[PDB]
Amino acid sequence: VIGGDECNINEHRFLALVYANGSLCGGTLINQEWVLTARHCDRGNMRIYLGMHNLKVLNKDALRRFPKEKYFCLNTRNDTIWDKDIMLIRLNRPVRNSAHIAPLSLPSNPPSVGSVCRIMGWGTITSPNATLPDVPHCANINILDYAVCQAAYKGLAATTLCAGILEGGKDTCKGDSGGPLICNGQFQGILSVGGNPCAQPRKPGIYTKVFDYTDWIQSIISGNTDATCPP
Ligand SMILES: *[C@@H]1O[C@H](CO)[C@@H](O)[C@H](O)[C@H]1NC(C)=O
Ligand SMILES: *[C@@H]1O[C@H](CO)[C@@H](O)[C@H](O)[C@H]1NC(C)=O
Ligand SMILES: *[C@H]1O[C@H](CO)[C@@H](O)[C@H](O)[C@H]1NC(C)=O
Ligand SMILES: [Cl-]
Repeated sequence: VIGGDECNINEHRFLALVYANGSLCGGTLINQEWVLTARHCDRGNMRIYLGMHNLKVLNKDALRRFPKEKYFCLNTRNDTIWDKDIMLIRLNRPVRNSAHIAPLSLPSNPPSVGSVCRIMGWGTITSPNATLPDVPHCANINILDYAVCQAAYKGLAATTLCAGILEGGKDTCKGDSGGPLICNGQFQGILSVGGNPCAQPRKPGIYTKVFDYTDWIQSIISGNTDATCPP
């Protein structure tokens, strides 16, 4: 996250730290056994950490988990960038609520353009040139008119939200992918892609629009037929 500050230690109890072969991502604990992240974060040998804040001062209740079930969309396009960038993972063992662990459930509605959203992650705090923080950084951004992202990014995937600061300065960045966009207290986005360098004017973040995936998520977890992702 560029342009933010250290998250409050208690404000991200649902935030998962996802490490995979040569890669850092975030994710979101949506219940006691399941995490949503970006499918592009699945780079192999995934380890998912819950209840983490400082990477160097381990919370007493921090936990390591592994994928036991893994789902993503099979109706993606190839002509848009990272279409349906979402992956639903069941953890190998559940995680109970604790000081630093609690799920964030599914949104009741998508967020209005203009909504203030929180972004967070352990991704780079500088762009260009990686500077990885020990603690997750957080910033407030806004849901932007989708046309802003359409203007910035030819080949933008559908089922996404455009979010950032129109003037730039605050943004997610490399390493924050998979992490949540929280607007009006609701889990609304999973960071997928955005401009590099990050935090550029009119080059916002593209977040998979969680609301659109509610039924898919529920179908998968509640017994899964061969559930289909939203078109
Ligand atoms: C889809 O496009 C990506 C680049 O956007 C490319 O890496 C990939 O090979 C394409 N899929 C096919 C047809 O192999
Ligand atoms: C880091 O990358 C960017 C260009 O991609 C630039 O600021 C710089 O030349 C590189 N290294 C540093 C820190 O000088
Ligand atoms: C890390 O992930 C890459 C790509 O998925 C894979 O080639 C490699 O085997 C993984 N690391 C190991 C040694 O398991
Ligand atoms: Cl599907």
